[PDB]
Amino acid sequence: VDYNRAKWLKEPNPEAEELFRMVAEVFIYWSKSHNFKREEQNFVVQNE
Amino acid sequence: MADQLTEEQIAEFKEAFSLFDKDGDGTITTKELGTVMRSLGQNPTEAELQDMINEVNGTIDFPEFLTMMARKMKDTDSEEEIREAFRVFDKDGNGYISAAELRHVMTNLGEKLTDEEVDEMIREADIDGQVNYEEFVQMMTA
Repeated sequence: VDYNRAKWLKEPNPEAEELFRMVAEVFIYWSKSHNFKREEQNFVVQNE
Repeated sequence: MADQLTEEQIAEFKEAFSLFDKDGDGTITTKELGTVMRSLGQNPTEAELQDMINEVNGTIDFPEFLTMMARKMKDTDSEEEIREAFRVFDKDGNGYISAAELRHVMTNLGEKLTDEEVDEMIREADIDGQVNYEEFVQMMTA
């Protein structure tokens, strides 16, 4: 996205709209879930 | 000596002191001040003797002497104070206590004191939640 971002900005893309809609639910679930916080913390520290 | 000393060690202090005996004042002068604990078993250095003579007519008695081992009670207080903790908890021995284990170690037992834990984490907070039990205890066991 960081590489091709200007192109979608110049030409609006329904695929980009779908991706934004997609990550919207990802973000809202990320905010809502509480155990997921410490769970990701543990997963990250285990992976280093 | 506020009941923290045990009966057996108090008795062996007395038996060492009675090795010189003499009505509680004789043969126990500042010349034998080091000899009694040299015979008892740990060695007094210049710091130990100056701790003996810091507050000390000129000839000690048994109350003064065991009062001296009260301030010497301050010695050898490094491993046995955490020996109990290492036995009871920290089966893995990592010292990095897990999340639930740390809930449990501060599960208040009878006192039900408050604001002390949240104070400890507002004063210092580890990062990597993940609070260290070691760093957690040396702060009080300085």
